[PDB]
Amino acid sequence: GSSGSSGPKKPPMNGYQKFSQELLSNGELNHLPLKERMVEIGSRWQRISQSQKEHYKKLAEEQQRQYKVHLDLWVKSLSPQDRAAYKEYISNKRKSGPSSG
Repeated sequence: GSSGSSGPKKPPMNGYQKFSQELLSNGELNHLPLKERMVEIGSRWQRISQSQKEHYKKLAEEQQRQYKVHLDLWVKSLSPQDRAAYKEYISNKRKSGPSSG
């Protein structure tokens, strides 16, 4: 059991991971061990049609899109002490872009 973990959730990449996560969150193959689950999944994924994969693939794009802002939304919540830290890593990483006018 469990309740809540973090704002954004590690989204998929291609799309196959999307459908899987579903079978992992659904519990359709909760009768077998993870091992089987996975393999079992890969199979089920090999059953669906292009559409499905395509759909899940499209979603992945949206999921990864939302997770982007979500990260910020989670920041907007980050206290003045936490955010002060999180940012510490932000500035460090990437390279803010200046402006002229």
